[PDB]
Amino acid sequence: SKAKISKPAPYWEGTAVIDGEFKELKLTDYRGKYLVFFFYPLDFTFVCPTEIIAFGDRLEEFRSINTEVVACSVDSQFTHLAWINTPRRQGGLGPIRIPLLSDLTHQISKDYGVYLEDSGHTLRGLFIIDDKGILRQITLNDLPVGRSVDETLRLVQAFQYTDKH
Amino acid sequence: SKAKISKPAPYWEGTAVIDGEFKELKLTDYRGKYLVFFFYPLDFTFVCPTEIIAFGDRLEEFRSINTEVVACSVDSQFTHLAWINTPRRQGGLGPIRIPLLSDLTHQISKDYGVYLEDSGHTLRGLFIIDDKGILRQITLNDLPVGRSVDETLRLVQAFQYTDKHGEVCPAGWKPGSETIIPDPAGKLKYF
Amino acid sequence: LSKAKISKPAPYWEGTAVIDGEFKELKLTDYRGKYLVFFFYPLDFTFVCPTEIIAFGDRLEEFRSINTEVVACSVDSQFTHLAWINTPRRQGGLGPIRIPLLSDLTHQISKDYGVYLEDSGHTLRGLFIIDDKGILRQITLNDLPVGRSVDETLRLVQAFQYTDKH
Amino acid sequence: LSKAKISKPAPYWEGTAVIDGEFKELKLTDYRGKYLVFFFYPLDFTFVCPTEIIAFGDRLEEFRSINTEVVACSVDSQFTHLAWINTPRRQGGLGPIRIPLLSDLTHQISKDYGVYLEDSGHTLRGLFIIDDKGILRQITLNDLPVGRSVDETLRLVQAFQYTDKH
Amino acid sequence: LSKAKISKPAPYWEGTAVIDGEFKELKLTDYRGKYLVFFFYPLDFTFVCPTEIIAFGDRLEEFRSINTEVVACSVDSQFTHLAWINTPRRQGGLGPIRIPLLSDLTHQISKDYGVYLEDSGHTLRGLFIIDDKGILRQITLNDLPVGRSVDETLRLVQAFQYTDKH
Amino acid sequence: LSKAKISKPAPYWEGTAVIDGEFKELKLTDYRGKYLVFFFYPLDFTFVCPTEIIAFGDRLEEFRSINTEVVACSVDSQFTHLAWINTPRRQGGLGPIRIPLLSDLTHQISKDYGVYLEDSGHTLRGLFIIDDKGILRQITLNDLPVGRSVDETLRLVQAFQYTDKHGEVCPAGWKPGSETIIPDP
Amino acid sequence: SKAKISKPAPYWEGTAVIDGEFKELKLTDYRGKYLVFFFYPLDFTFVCPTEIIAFGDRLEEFRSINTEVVACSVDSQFTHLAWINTPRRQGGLGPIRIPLLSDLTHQISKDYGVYLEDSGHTLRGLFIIDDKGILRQITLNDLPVGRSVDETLRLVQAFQYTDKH
Amino acid sequence: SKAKISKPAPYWEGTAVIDGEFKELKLTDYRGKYLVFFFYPLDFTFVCPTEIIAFGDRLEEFRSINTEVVACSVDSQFTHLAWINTPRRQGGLGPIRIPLLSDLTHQISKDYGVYLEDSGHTLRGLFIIDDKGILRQITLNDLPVGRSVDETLRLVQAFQYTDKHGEVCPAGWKPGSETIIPDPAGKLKYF
Amino acid sequence: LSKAKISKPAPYWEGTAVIDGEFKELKLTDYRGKYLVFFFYPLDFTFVCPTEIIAFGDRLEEFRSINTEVVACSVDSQFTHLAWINTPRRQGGLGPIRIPLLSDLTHQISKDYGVYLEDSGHTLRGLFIIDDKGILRQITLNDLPVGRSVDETLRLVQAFQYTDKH
Amino acid sequence: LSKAKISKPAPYWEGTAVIDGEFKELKLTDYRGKYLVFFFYPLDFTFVCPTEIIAFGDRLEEFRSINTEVVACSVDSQFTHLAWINTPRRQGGLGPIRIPLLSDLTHQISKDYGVYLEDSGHTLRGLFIIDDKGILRQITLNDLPVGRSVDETLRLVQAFQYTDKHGEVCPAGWKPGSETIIPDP
Repeated sequence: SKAKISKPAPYWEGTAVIDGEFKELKLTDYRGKYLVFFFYPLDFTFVCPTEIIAFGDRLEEFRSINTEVVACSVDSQFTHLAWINTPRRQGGLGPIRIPLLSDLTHQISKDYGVYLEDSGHTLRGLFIIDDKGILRQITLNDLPVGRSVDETLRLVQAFQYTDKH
Repeated sequence: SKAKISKPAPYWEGTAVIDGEFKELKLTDYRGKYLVFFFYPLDFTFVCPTEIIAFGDRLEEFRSINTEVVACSVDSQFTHLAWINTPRRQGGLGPIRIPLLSDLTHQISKDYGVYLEDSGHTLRGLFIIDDKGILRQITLNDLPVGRSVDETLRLVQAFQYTDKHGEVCPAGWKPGSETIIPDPAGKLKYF
Repeated sequence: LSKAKISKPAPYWEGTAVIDGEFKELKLTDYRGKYLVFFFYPLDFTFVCPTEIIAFGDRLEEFRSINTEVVACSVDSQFTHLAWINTPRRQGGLGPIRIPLLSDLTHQISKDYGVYLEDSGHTLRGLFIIDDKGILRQITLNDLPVGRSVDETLRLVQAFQYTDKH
Repeated sequence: LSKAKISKPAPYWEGTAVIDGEFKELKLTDYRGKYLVFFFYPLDFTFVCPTEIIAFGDRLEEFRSINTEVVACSVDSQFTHLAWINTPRRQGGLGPIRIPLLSDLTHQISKDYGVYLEDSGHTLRGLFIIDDKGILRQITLNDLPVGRSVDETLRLVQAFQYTDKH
Repeated sequence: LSKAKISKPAPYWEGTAVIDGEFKELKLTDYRGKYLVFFFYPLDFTFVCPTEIIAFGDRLEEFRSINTEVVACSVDSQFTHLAWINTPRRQGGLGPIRIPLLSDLTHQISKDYGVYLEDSGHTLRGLFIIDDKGILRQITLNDLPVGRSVDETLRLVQAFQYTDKH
Repeated sequence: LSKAKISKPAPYWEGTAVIDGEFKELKLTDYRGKYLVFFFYPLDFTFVCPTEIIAFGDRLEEFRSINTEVVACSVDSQFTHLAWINTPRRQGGLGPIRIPLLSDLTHQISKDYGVYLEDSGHTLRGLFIIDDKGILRQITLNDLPVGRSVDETLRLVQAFQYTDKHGEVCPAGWKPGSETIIPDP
Repeated sequence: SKAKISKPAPYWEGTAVIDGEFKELKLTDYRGKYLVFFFYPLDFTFVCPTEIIAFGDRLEEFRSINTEVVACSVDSQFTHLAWINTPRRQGGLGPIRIPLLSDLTHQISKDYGVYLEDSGHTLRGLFIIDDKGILRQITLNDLPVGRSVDETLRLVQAFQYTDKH
Repeated sequence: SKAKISKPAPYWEGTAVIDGEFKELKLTDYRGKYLVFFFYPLDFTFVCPTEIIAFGDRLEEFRSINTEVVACSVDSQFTHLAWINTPRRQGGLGPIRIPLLSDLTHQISKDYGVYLEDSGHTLRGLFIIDDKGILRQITLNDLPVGRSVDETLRLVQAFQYTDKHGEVCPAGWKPGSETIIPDPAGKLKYF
Repeated sequence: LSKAKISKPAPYWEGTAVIDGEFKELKLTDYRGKYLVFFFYPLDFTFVCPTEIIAFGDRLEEFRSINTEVVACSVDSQFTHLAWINTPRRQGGLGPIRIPLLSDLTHQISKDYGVYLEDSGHTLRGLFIIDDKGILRQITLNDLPVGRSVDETLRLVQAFQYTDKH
Repeated sequence: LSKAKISKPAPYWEGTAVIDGEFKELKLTDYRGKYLVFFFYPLDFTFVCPTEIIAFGDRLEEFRSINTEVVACSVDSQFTHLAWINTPRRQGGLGPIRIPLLSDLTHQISKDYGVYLEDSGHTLRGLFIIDDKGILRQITLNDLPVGRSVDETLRLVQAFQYTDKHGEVCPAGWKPGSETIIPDP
């Protein structure tokens, strides 16, 4: 893993589905803003949808504090798009306001230390990157357990508070 | 760093201050129970010990769910005891129910990947270890920002739940929330 | 590095496949005693219609009548495979299909067969004819834009079985 | 080790070929600007009739009409190649032939293309489709007993040229 | 390993020290032009350690009047050093002290002076006498149970200054 | 490297010493059961008076009365040691002496104790205190110009023996009869 | 090269054309007899035929002194057979009484130090192996120049003479 | 061993006895001419020096074709001179026209791959080197068996022929014999 | 490198020597129970070499009468040694001699005794005195232009036998 | 390894010697332009009389009359050398001596000349003859019990100087005036 707290967050780049289109997306696109960068195991599964939806549905609570959110898994951009176009009824994402980054090669997952060699996908990893691109926080969950939008919010606010004061 | 989620937590042992006394403490002493194992940077700094006290005050909430808590820093056991014997009034800890593990050699810190080579102490790292001694959760904070007892409680409850019923826990899940059946078909009963 | 060598035993593989809507464990050795056509395709859910997977599934009986099974594989998860199968052909989906779809999430199978694209994170179009003793007899590698011929695969299989016999 | 990788430049080769009864130097680069079907066969003067070399030579115009050349290669010397060509088809010879026969005496070409059999000292049946920019587009490797199809090679070439264009 | 060698420049150090109740950055080079008695002790809130530090502190003028300073050091943080100083001698604290207490939290300085105990995570009782030119002249290492002597130290400093001169 | 590490077994040595004017084989292990003050000095026969060897020799009974022996060592041969001892103190010689003079001709002992000066071919002034169990307790290294103190050496031996016996640790300057501390909070 | 005078001749084995048939042939098949073992560049060439024919046509002069002769090149056994079935008129060998060993893999040529890396075939190399399998003589010619049956005969006779006396 | 057919012959230099005198001799001294360079095992043995004498007696046959001859062994130049000064009657060489190169260091022998590590001298090795200093022919004999001047003459003539006319020489070829045109077509005019 | 070390067993040697006109195999161990003066000289048919060998040969009884033998050695073959012996002293030969002349054609012995000159292909003038127990006691190495002395050698042998005894 | 190789430059050395009772820095290069007899002996102050150092000292003028100097060396310190020289021959001492006694305290010189005995910490008896150009011409190594000969040393120096001058080589036993050989057939 290249991910070290208080060091620049490992650079990434790749294709994301953004508002239903394929776009190239870079970590550096987010300079000036805080970024919640998180990995989830696999599209068309179970815990991964709920926590992606929670974040998307509450996106304004981040954007209103100069914070953006990006989600990532090892699935392809085509699978991401198919998942978005799958209605929440059938366990899809439905439309989403958060970019879904594809880590097909696994390079990004490995740089961030969240790749599972034995499974071929990531664990539940979340990274808080500040506006200068420095990594400030790392949350790694074993697969069965989702993350909390409220705890994330609290942490972003705390770093912004201690940044200032 | 030997700490890997879903592998056995890196073994450790050392001197801890427990109820005012020096006691030898081992990771294996906690087999059978969940363990919240966390590091904080330094004794005796100018910031009020809000997090260690918060875990100390709410310790019964963890014990009611088969969970113990252990705190650790690179300070000596002697410094730990001195800090405890210092009134909260003056930045001390005052009495405390949670053992304070000493990591003078830095070995434990390095094994958990929380040691800061440039500073000579740890960042704020917390680890949730299950009753079979498997590591389930890693939270690493930059120095300025403290940890939440509630969030820690939520995570411990969620792991114990999914241990038991297998069903997986959605984002935000607290006790009493809807869970998911980990099946492409069974998942519909939730979505 | 690639372990696939003609007239040597085909590189062993195992993983999760989707067979008739369900997740099943599948191994190379499950096909001992039969010829196996083992082929890789890049990705589920792309905008190019699944002509070849369907062509094979539609003509599967021409294979089973000559003691030959067919298996398809990509780097997609078994969950994606299922979702694709459960998407109507109308919308680029696969629809029901009679061929197992094997998941190579870890990329280990793709690497062993030398079909993995390090730069792209999926495979090219590789097809392998494995005999009933588990020996690799044929290797066909296509650059992405160009599909494979069921008729050619049939001809090759029949040919190998003929020269096996006479 | 093999240097042949799809969507990379085909491994460079050079040597002596027999072209229309004569010895000529020949290089991969001589075919820049054209598609090239480059194929290996085991050995001259064996007791199995030269069905495939002849099939290609007989249908060579179907290739030249789509900007495609054909080259055949084995580990035999150019002298053996010539002697084979100068042997009547009646007696297993090749007879006159319109395809260059390239000699790979040093085995270096066979190794670079990953078709050499260390144990046997000749190659298997390998065929390679190289595009007009010298990029490798297709790899077909057959175990010895089974030949190649001119129709399939045509279909593949046309297909690559189509997707090049559209 | 230890960089501390008699008759060679003393291993450079720098770090945070508590000086008259405040955190100051302190370097070995701040002592050029003066003799320096630089000594390590194990841990704050321990037993011999206070008594040795108190003795050197209380008799500091006997050093300063021969152009000699004194610095003490342990692996304790500067926050622990300051808390110890603000502990009344009654309760085993240092009480106010005139000698800087250097912090070696990273262990780098202890290791450079060869006094660190890998097994225990703190130093033994090492004392070093460094001349005004920055040259190490004397090394004294005691096992933990036994304290050093101000009188012996004074005698040594005087002996060196005398032989320097005559 | 130097093998001398405090609270580890002192590096084994053996060699020929001059003892009461005779050549004797001497081993570090010969001193088990007693404390040993083992010290190096540079060279026999220089133009600086042998103040420190004589001082230890003259006061040997204070060491012996506390179960403690003394051995001196330099890189000189045993023949040079003997010649020096047979030279009258009047003429810089040692005169008779009660302390063994161990010869370290091969330089191995000096190297093992990390007192050897590679550029000079002799040792600096090093003194080592070894307990009854063969464990190194104390290392004193002096640059060449400055000698050692019998009183300080006596105090250290007494202190280590006191702490061996009572555990209680010895404060700065502690001498026999002074206040000690129970290593307990 | 493994070929050293007064050491056992490097072991070889391979397929030869013997009286128009393919046979497996081993160096050890010749124990009890002297062996003239020689390499020539390529079938369907120029100097190689004449010196093979000279040896074959004078084979009795070797067999009458307990000596056998084997020829070798990198050509395949199929090319050897085609060459034999090519009439001397057209530069073939015509029928031949000497085995033609195939060194398709080049292992034999390399063991004997006669392989030409740059050309893919051997130079003109001749080895005299005694009846105990010890190498006694080595003759290496650059490609333009044939060997002499008379000189070979003289050498075999000399070794047999000095063996005895 | 650095001797490879169709590569430049391994360079050498040393002291040779030439017409009773000690002379420094170099391989490069023979550029422009063919060189027959041969090794024999030892001076002064109980076997009559039939081969060195045979080359000495027939030396004019080589010089008439732009070819020199040099013999070499591991013996010193002093032993070489002594051997020459010994009457053929008594196993000596008696006077001789061919230089005798000394290889005391064994370097030259090792470079030509003729040195016998177990014996400390060479086997019987002969080397034919052309006028451009390229090695054309290597003949290695076990100790018991001598070399033929006629065969050496034949080989030198054949190389000079094929150098000149390119046409290749068939087995047994002596001057005046049929040669072959090195072409799949031109070869018929011979066969 | 040289294995010859004073007070250690002399490096074992063996080889062919000319002894009274005949070739005999000779080993260092053939001399156990006696002192051995073992010396090297450069080359047969040279200059100082004969004179030194002649002197030791002519005065051999002075060695044998103190239970000491003498062996000489050069890199010359045994055939050269014998031819040299059969050369009249007039013509610079040795003439008949009573000392074995060991041959070191392979250079192995010279190298073991550290007397070989890589540059020249022969030895310098090295002399070794070996006791009756096979222990090397003395080494004398001279540059080529200067010969050894029988008297000095005798004196040394006598000195060693005397100190051995008393 | 030993760096002493015949017909190669003698291994450079420098150090402190006692010369006419004074400490002087001495370098091998100080002897360029003259032959040098450089020899090692084991130890100062033993119970075997200094026969060979005295013999060389007593006969020094025979060396000096042929452009040849002599230096003796042991691993002893220069202070020990001085004490030994100041000890009367009566008492095993050296008494005054005309030959420099070079000190090899660090053992480097002894090691460079391959005369050092690792197990003993001193040298065997080695003698080296170095010409005016710094080239080593002769090596004589004796086991400890047996001393060296001034006459033999004189003969070797004379021989090397003769051959230097006339080329003609010197036969066995050659002394000044004896028959020599023109190195020509």
